[PDB]
Amino acid sequence: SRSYPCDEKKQNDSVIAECSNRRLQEVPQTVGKYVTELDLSDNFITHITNESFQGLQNLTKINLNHNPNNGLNITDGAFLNLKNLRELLLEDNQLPQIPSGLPESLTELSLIQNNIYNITKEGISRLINLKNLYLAWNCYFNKVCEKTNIEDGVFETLTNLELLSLSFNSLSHVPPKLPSSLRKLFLSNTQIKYISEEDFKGLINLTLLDLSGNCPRCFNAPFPCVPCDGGASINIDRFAFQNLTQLRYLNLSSTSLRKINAAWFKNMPHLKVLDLEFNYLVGEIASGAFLTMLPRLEILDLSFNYIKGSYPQHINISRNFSKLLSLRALHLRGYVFQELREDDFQPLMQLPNLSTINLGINFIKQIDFKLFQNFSNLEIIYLSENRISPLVFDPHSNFYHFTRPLIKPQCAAYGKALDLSLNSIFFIGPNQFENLPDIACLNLSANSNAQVLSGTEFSAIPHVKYLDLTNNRLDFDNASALTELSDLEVLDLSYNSHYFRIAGVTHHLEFIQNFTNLKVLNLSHNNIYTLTDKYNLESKSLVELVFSGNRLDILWNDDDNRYISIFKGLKNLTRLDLSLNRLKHIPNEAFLNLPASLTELHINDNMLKFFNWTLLQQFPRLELLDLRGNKLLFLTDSLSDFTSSLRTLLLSHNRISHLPSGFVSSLKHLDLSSNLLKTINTTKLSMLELHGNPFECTCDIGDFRRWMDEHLNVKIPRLVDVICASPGDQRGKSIVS
Amino acid sequence: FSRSYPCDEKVIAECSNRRLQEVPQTVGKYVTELDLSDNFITHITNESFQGLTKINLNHNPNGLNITDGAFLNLKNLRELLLEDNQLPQIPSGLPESLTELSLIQNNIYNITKEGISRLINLKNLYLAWNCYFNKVCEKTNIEDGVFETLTNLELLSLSFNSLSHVPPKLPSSLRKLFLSNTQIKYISEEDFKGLINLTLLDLSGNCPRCFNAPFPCVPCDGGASINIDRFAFQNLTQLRYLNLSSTSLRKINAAWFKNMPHLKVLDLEFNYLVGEIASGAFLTMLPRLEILDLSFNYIKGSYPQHINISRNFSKLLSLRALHLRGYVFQELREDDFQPLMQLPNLSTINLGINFIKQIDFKLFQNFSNLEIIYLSENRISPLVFDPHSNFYHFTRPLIKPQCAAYGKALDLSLNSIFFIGPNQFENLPDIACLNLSANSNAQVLSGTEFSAIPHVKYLDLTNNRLDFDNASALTELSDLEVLDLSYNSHYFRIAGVTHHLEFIQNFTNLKVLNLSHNNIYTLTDKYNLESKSLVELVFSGNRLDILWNDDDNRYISIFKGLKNLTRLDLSLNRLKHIPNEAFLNLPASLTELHINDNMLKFFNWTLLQQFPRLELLDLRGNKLLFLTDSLSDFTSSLRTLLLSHNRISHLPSGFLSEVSSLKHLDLSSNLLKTINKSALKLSMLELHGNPFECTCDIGDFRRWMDEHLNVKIPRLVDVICASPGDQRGKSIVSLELTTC
Ligand SMILES: *[C@@H]1O[C@H](CO)[C@@H](O[C@@H]2O[C@H](CO)[C@@H](O[C@@H]3O[C@H](CO[C@H]4O[C@H](CO)[C@@H](O)[C@H](O)[C@@H]4O)[C@@H](O)[C@H](O[C@H]4O[C@H](CO)[C@@H](O)[C@H](O)[C@@H]4O[C@H]4O[C@H](CO)[C@@H](O)[C@H](O)[C@@H]4O)[C@@H]3O)[C@H](O)[C@H]2NC(C)=O)[C@H](O)[C@H]1NC(C)=O
Ligand SMILES: *[C@@H]1O[C@H](CO)[C@@H](O[C@@H]2O[C@H](CO)[C@@H](O[C@@H]3O[C@H](CO[C@H]4O[C@H](CO)[C@@H](O)[C@H](O)[C@@H]4O)[C@@H](O)[C@H](O[C@H]4O[C@H](CO)[C@@H](O)[C@H](O)[C@@H]4O[C@H]4O[C@H](CO)[C@@H](O)[C@H](O)[C@@H]4O)[C@@H]3O)[C@H](O)[C@H]2NC(C)=O)[C@H](O)[C@H]1NC(C)=O
Ligand SMILES: *[C@@H]1O[C@H](CO)[C@@H](O[C@@H]2O[C@H](CO)[C@@H](O[C@@H]3O[C@H](CO[C@H]4O[C@H](CO)[C@@H](O)[C@H](O)[C@@H]4O)[C@@H](O)[C@H](O[C@H]4O[C@H](CO)[C@@H](O)[C@H](O)[C@@H]4O)[C@@H]3O)[C@H](O)[C@H]2NC(C)=O)[C@H](O)[C@H]1NC(C)=O
Ligand SMILES: *[C@@H]1O[C@H](CO)[C@@H](O[C@@H]2O[C@H](CO)[C@@H](O[C@@H]3O[C@H](CO[C@H]4O[C@H](CO)[C@@H](O)[C@H](O)[C@@H]4O)[C@@H](O)[C@H](O[C@H]4O[C@H](CO)[C@@H](O)[C@H](O)[C@@H]4O)[C@@H]3O)[C@H](O)[C@H]2NC(C)=O)[C@H](O)[C@H]1NC(C)=O
Ligand SMILES: *[C@@H]1O[C@H](CO)[C@@H](O[C@@H]2O[C@H](CO)[C@@H](O[C@@H]3O[C@H](CO)[C@@H](O)[C@H](O)[C@@H]3O)[C@H](O)[C@H]2NC(C)=O)[C@H](O)[C@H]1NC(C)=O
Ligand SMILES: *[C@@H]1O[C@H](CO)[C@@H](O[C@@H]2O[C@H](CO)[C@@H](O[C@@H]3O[C@H](CO)[C@@H](O)[C@H](O)[C@@H]3O)[C@H](O)[C@H]2NC(C)=O)[C@H](O)[C@H]1NC(C)=O
Ligand SMILES: N#Cc1ccc(N2C[C@H](N)C[C@H](C(F)(F)F)C2)c2cccnc12
Ligand SMILES: N#Cc1ccc(N2C[C@H](N)C[C@H](C(F)(F)F)C2)c2cccnc12
Ligand SMILES: *[C@@H]1O[C@H](CO)[C@@H](O)[C@H](O)[C@H]1NC(C)=O
Ligand SMILES: *[C@@H]1O[C@H](CO)[C@@H](O)[C@H](O)[C@H]1NC(C)=O
Ligand SMILES: *[C@@H]1O[C@H](CO)[C@@H](O)[C@H](O)[C@H]1NC(C)=O
Ligand SMILES: *[C@@H]1O[C@H](CO)[C@@H](O)[C@H](O)[C@H]1NC(C)=O
Ligand SMILES: *[C@@H]1O[C@H](CO)[C@@H](O)[C@H](O)[C@H]1NC(C)=O
Ligand SMILES: *[C@@H]1O[C@H](CO)[C@@H](O)[C@H](O)[C@H]1NC(C)=O
Ligand SMILES: *[C@@H]1O[C@H](CO)[C@@H](O)[C@H](O)[C@H]1NC(C)=O
Ligand SMILES: *[C@@H]1O[C@H](CO)[C@@H](O)[C@H](O)[C@H]1NC(C)=O
Ligand SMILES: *[C@@H]1O[C@H](CO)[C@@H](O)[C@H](O)[C@H]1NC(C)=O
Repeated sequence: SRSYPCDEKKQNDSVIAECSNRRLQEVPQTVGKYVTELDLSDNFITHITNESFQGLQNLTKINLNHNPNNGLNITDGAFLNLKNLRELLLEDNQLPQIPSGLPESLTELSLIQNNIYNITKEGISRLINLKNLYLAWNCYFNKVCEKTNIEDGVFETLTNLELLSLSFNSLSHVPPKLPSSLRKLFLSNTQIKYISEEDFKGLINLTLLDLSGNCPRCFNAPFPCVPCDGGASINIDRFAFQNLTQLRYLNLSSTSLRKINAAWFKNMPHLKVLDLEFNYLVGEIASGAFLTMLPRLEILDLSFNYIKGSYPQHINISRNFSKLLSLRALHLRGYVFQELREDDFQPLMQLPNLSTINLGINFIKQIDFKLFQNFSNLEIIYLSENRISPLVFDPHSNFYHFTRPLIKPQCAAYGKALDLSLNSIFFIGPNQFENLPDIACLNLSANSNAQVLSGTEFSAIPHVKYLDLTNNRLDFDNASALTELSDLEVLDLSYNSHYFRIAGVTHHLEFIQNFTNLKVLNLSHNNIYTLTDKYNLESKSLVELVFSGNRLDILWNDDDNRYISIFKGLKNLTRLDLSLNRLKHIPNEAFLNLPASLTELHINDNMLKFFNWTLLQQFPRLELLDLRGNKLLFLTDSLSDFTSSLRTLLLSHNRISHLPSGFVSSLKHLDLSSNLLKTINTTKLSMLELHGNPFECTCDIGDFRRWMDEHLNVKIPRLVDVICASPGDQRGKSIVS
Repeated sequence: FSRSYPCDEKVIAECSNRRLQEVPQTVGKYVTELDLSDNFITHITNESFQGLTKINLNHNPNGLNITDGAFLNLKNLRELLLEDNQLPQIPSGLPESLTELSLIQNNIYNITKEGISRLINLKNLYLAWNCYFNKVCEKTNIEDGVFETLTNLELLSLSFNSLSHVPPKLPSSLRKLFLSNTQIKYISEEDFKGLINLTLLDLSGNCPRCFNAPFPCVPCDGGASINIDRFAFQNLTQLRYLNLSSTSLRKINAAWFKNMPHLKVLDLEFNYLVGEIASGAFLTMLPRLEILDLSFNYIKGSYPQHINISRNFSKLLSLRALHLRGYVFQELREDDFQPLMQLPNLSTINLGINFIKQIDFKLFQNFSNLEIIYLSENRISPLVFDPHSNFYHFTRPLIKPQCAAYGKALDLSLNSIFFIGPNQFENLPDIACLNLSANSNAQVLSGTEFSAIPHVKYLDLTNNRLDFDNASALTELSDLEVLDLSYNSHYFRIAGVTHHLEFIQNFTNLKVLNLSHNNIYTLTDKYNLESKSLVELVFSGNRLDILWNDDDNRYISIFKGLKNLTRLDLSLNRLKHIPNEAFLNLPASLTELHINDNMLKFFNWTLLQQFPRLELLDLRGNKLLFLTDSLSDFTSSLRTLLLSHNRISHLPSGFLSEVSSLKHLDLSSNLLKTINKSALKLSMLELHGNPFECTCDIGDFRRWMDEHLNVKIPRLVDVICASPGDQRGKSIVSLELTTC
């Protein structure tokens, strides 16, 4: 049978029910008995009783987050009948207290983003099987919340607990009687001003300790904060981390630290990640005794440690940075200094495993680029948001660290990456890339660069494979533009316009024919409406062309039909994006001249009023045709006469009111959602999208309903959104039942 | 005594953008000027205007067929505008009375005597943009001596036409000769010999600097400059304006100015004159020059340390404005600008888009009477289309006049001032207007940053990341009158962004405050804004929906403390409804209240009683359904009520006949099917965009429109019938009420 209202899926030897965002006012009683994991998040469920999951005895995981989208009423012992429930997520439910009578079988419990101010034995201590306990964000920057009360010895009985998260709660003191089984202790933003010798003594298995946001550096803080009296730092006793021999992660970000006691690391020889951002450590970076205590540190973050009102000429890096033998990544954003000299970075040049140097947001005016060559194995050189000139919310997130890749993985995958985006490189200077290592990935985005590309600018780094030139004012009309980058595979020219042309802008794309290895070209939002001498693009290697945000309506509306074969020369194109080109219709001869090698064609978000389906005959390899967001009214009744390869047909957000007698053995995905269908009058179809249509739920919908029951292989997603528009009697209800 | 259709009568007849397919025959006989531009008019015949001194037919049809002698019957026609009509030739038989003729943007390639010579009364002749960078156009042929007979011609515009040579036999009556982008590579001694009354000569875009050009261009062979003979401007003794922009000039012959002692404006933008700026012999020939523009004269590939300015710049005694954008250099030293410090009338220095990293700001004090210091788009760090336009000159005010009106103006917008350095404003003159917009400035304002220039009256801090939560922020600027904090957000706050606006109570002279797009949804200690002087508050783009939706009603008197306010902008605050007590707590001193572009489903009209000075209520772009029937019971001051883009379907009985103060009523783009007999000093009524039901029910309103001709109803062609189907697509006025 077809599941409702949930989307049941087979996951790793289990059956899962995706039942989120369905507007459900209560727990559905139509859930499969075989289902073991239930996701009911983002609904209007208001009550959970003993008879809420009565027919679902085999459940191991329940997610009730963000319910109801004025709190969630849960009865005492509502979950007690679920003898195999191991993971219960009750986040953002406005709970006033921890639910009474929770099953002892629980190994993972989350109560994040509630109004729980009393952590009691009555609700926690009976759960001896708990391994992960999340109680963060209960008493944070909000009213009614004064202090979180943690009953003495509540966690003492949880001898299997490996993760305890008490972050964003007014604690003021590290809770006593914590179980020695602990591995991760999260105490961020807990108002803990002092850490004593007895606070973590028993935690000999602790691998992660998060103490960030306690005594925050408030002008820099990501959250509304009150600093410790007199702007004081966190007070950590000399022997606080004395028996934390297994520590791998220590987060001390935004703790107003001015001095770092080197004795804190004497017993952690395995510390791998140390987060020291948002502190006052400019002096400690210059003469850090602690640097000699971290031989196994791989990630060091000393970002946003700038001195308020200061813009020093140089960065002072202690020579003891050379004792960080295991270092893989150094993050030094927001130090804010004017010049980087070759000698300032001498301590780092001996680190054999140093692959990332993060110097973003430093406002560096001058860098001696020859210094980068003197590095063992640099892979990422991140210099975004500096001032180099032409050389002639989610509560489960990391709030202090930039976790996303600094450079796009697709770029970095080619080799040594140099990110010089958002700097003052308004033209490419004659010596711009002098003394640079073998750069394979280069970002020069958003530099206000209005260079006239001639074929000499990138000769100093000729092995660039991926070049990002987006959000600039480049002139590439010379047919020799970028030809010095003979190995170029990816070229991003998005959001580009001539700096001075006001009345007429005529593009010359002859340079593209010079590349023997160019595979991806993005000319999006270049506002291209006329071509110069060569009116038609040519390439033997080009695989993908992104032409969105251009004026193909103007080009293909030419009185002389000059742009009738504009992309015919791209003999190996498999992907073409023609979205956002204001197209009302594509001329039959202009469509027939698209490359026959195409497999994915996107003409979405245009204004197409007509589409000659017959022309699909000239494209035997076309598997995806995307026509969403147009104004099409007719569908061909002879689709199998025009295609035998089409697998996906995307047609949502169009004006289709009639499905013709015929709806193609190749077609697997048919998207007809958000159209104007009132009714639907052996296939190999695996998905049919129909939500958003004005279905008329009279006896006429019965034939289609019978079709839905015979073909259970055809997955119809979002059945709660396949709704009756008429009659008034059925309006709002789903076409099912 | 009758309502004009399809035109709006003033005696001018505004008849533009009306979708007219032919010249209306319902134009008043008294009308002397007719504007028919931006219409679908395709034909103009002898019987077109049979039943005028000025006619505008521009942009028709959105080519234009005009018959020979179609305008000959108009014996008093003195101005005919035929721009952008796809005309293949100059219309035959034009009236001899013409004093102003414009034929721009057509396809006229032959300038003949048959069409021009007989119009001896011409004073202004525009033939620009006929043979420009478009096809079929080869070269404009100008018949020998066509302009010779036009002995009254004072302006001749031949710009954007393939001329290749200056036309011979031009009348000595000429005053302005526009020859921009005409493909004239050489100017000889005999070209402008007879033009002894010439006051303006535009030769820009002839041999253009193509990398910098605003138009697709081909440069002169070998990148050569315009060749101007030593004695080309020999008898041009009256020249005031000379435009030589984008002419690829490398050298300037000083002999060109020997006979023009009255030259006032000289445009040399977009040339190769870095060397001439350093040692210009021509600088000694311009004692009456007021405006000099030497912009975008940078050397390709170059970023010099300093700007080399010739000492002969001190010989420009009448200089008022110097424009030096796009020179592109690194440091401005006090000594590089020494030649300019003696110029007694030099009030504007334009150094925008120069990428200057360091400026010795003490140099500005050594100037006699500077009032505009424009340094936008530089690199200063924290110190610890229209064819009738000027394509090469920045004509708009450098600094907003509202700012500059206060005193010496300093524009440091779009620079690298990411924080206000301790010495940021040291050695600066008495600055009264300061722009620090778009600097990515995330300074924590404490009350010490602007102490070196304490007499700032207008401060633009928009598009920054400022922190003004300290109650002492900007209080050192005790004379501050205007403060623009638009588009501002904390650089680091991610989860919660609480504002503290206590700093506003410290100002005794603050009049205008713009907090638009600050996304304000909560206040810290002071839940109320207070000021004795504040007169205008712009609060658009904030979260008054969150503030006025407070469970504890903390923000119920949020603006009550602004005792002197007369203008309040609450647009774009996502408001579904304003609590009665929150509305009653707005200052009673209001005269203009804007709650437009919100989502208002309800408005309590009764509350308008607490605002005896309210003259403008702007409620456009909301979702209101009801209007009170007792508007005169709640107000007597209201003059303008804007209700367009709402869901109003019924106009209540005695809405208009009660409000004697109401002068402008905007009810356009609503859901009105009819205007009842029962709902019938108003000077304007907007009604276009409504689904009017054109049955005999619309007849009462139509009679009302005929009785009150003083009530101007604009866009009558857009006040259209929605029903029934027969009457659909027709204007409510274009109906035959005789059936009723
Ligand atoms: C102070 O500094 C410390 C570091 O010293 C830092 O600790 C780190 O905190 C973050 C955030 O709380 C932790 O990140 C989470 O880690 C879990 C577990 O990761 C491991 O296990 C999984 C398998 O279970 C592996 O795949 C993974 O590689 C790891 O080995 C992740 O499961 C979390 O991911 C979820 O959230 C992300 C967004 O935040 C999503 O991108 C992601 O898809 C995950 O979503 C989940 O829910 C979705 C439904 O909403 C569902 O669709 C998904 O499929 C999925 O189930 C997340 O990465 C990190 O582990 C901590 N570090 C250590 C070593 O423990 C502190 O945060 C920092 N303090 C502050 C205040 O900044
Ligand atoms: C100019 O034009 C270029 C060319 O189009 C463009 O670059 C390309 O951008 C697209 C994204 O817009 C990139 O495609 C994405 O790539 C990531 C990562 O790549 C993986 O590739 C292989 C797998 O083949 C891995 O081995 C490798 O390690 C990388 O991880 C993919 O993760 C993306 O997939 C998701 O989105 C697809 C739709 O875009 C889905 O079809 C797919 O199923 C994925 O879904 C994921 O996200 C869902 C939420 O959205 C989530 O629910 C799912 O569970 C799942 O996680 C995607 O394929 C492409 O690689 C870029 N190409 C190059 C050469 O860089 C530029 O961005 C453009 N520039 C501008 C300024 O516009
Ligand atoms: C080369 O350099 C020369 C200067 O040496 C430039 O010449 C100027 O060109 C512009 C544009 O063609 C001229 O501007 C127009 O002037 C008209 C007359 O202005 C005077 O008279 C009116 C009253 O009739 C006064 O109000 C006004 O203050 C002046 O004293 C205006 O009527 C024009 O207005 C039009 O535009 C405005 C908006 O800007 C609209 O509001 C109007 O309704 C109307 O549409 C316009 O301002 C200018 O006068 C020329 N200078 C001289 C001294 O003649 C060349 O343009 C330049 N060449 C190139 C290619 O850049
Ligand atoms: C933050 O908020 C402030 C305050 O609202 C904004 O500054 C005001 O901006 C408006 C425009 O949005 C300015 O008003 C305009 O002034 C123009 C020039 O001022 C003339 O004033 C008198 C006439 O009373 C003249 O004597 C004088 O010589 C000036 O020429 C007017 O030309 C404008 O009028 C036109 O528009 C209005 C409607 O806006 C029509 O009623 C008119 O008929 C006409 O068509 C207009 O009045 C205002 O002066 C600015 N105030 C200050 C203090 O600068 C900021 O722009 C805003 N910032 C951001 C980023 O949004
Ligand atoms: C070259 O440098 C530019 C500029 O730094 C890079 O642009 C940035 O790209 C990332 C990812 O494409 C964008 O991040 C996005 O941020 C939002 C909001 O935080 C988040 O919701 C998204 O999921 C995403 O992570 C970022 O906005 C964008 N910045 C700008 C100014 O455009 C570009 O990616 C770099 N290119 C290469 C080849 O690395
Ligand atoms: C302070 O400096 C900023 C940045 O230069 C000024 O902003 C600029 O202001 C002008 C006028 O308000 C904007 O001009 C507009 O340009 C368009 C397109 O050319 C035109 O169609 C409009 O009619 C208008 O003239 C300009 O875009 C804007 N620039 C930015 C980046 O915002 C600001 O005006 C200065 N403030 C003071 C007090 O002078
Ligand atoms: N007082 C003060 C300062 C305010 C803001 C600053 N910067 C703002 C930039 N937008 C981002 C920069 C970051 F975040 F990268 F450090 C900080 C300062 C930098 C160095 C010294 N003082 C200040
Ligand atoms: N080759 C080359 C150059 C290209 C672009 C430049 N700049 C682009 C800026 N975006 C605006 C700057 C302007 F227009 F202000 F001068 C010119 C150069 C400036 C100085 C020297 N060479 C070049
Ligand atoms: C919760 O549900 C119970 C019944 O199960 C009811 O008596 C009670 O009033 C509800 N409300 C709250 C706030 O507990
Ligand atoms: C460097 O990294 C490699 C693996 O990436 C590892 O085997 C080696 O031991 C590391 N060296 C140091 C000194 O940490
Ligand atoms: C293209 O660049 C080269 C190198 O600067 C130059 O020789 C060539 O003339 C340029 N092409 C054009 C059309 O200017
Ligand atoms: C040609 O197309 C194929 C298929 O997308 C691709 O693998 C190949 O790299 C393209 N170009 C060349 C020259 O190999
Ligand atoms: C589709 O294009 C073909 C040309 O290949 C033409 O014969 C046919 O009539 C077109 N169909 C429509 C509906 O225009
Ligand atoms: C300076 O300007 C005033 C009027 O603004 C004028 O009277 C005076 O003659 C000018 N001085 C020079 C040297 O041009
Ligand atoms: C405001 O700024 C002054 C000057 O820096 C400082 O003394 C004062 O304490 C600041 N106020 C707050 C609330 O921090
Ligand atoms: C109130 O505003 C008016 C502006 O017209 C001004 O004259 C008056 O002085 C202001 N009152 C105070 C106390 O600033
Ligand atoms: C308008 O507000 C007044 C309070 O001053 C209240 O008495 C009246 O009922 C309100 N009208 C409506 C329709 O809510």
